[PDB]
Amino acid sequence: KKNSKLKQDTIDRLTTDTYFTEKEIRQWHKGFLKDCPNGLLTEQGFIKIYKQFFPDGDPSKFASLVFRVFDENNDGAIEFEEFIRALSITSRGNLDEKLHWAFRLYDVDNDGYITREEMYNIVDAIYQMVGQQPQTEDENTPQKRVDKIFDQMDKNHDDRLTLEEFREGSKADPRMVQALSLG
Ligand SMILES: O=C(CN1CCCCC1)NN1c2ccccc2Sc2ccccc21
Ligand SMILES: [Ca+2]
Ligand SMILES: [Ca+2]
Ligand SMILES: [Ca+2]
Repeated sequence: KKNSKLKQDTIDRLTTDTYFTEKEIRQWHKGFLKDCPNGLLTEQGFIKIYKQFFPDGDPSKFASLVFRVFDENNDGAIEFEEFIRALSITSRGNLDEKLHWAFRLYDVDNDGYITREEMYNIVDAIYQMVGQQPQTEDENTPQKRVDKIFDQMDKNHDDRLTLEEFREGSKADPRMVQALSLG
């Protein structure tokens, strides 16, 4: 296809932008096409991949949130180049890069701020995936513990987190990014 072949121009950009060698990129492409012969990974295809890893819960919500960050050009598919860029950051990136990636995940509406509600959303999604837990203390729910973490990161108390607040906030309390395995 136009999307099934790995073109040199794609490799050039990927070796410029990522932590992968040309050899690794070519190897990854073989694996990408095995899982995705069309060269394009759909949202539901992405969800199915997560269901293989968390058969107990429902990883649908979390996978959809992650999908949007992989799909950086917002055309509704993950192409190989997008897959590799995201893999590079999340598996080989430095702390600042990983934190920025996590910020993009939490900023669901891409308005440049994380709200409490956005943070609730991701946390809920994670619990749906790995297993929800009953709380008998209304003062000690996930939302309330998140509120405390949020409040501590929200340095000017405007009820929203900038990238700088989240990134610096997470270096002192890495729990929101460790929750994505990015700390
Ligand atoms: O590990 C990531 C990126 N994750 C890390 C933290 C959660 C949010 C971003 N990619 N990924 C991944 C990780 C876990 C489950 C499914 C996937 S699909 C996939 C297919 C081939 C190689 C890597 C990946
Ligand atoms: Ca895309
Ligand atoms: Ca937002
Ligand atoms: Ca703020």
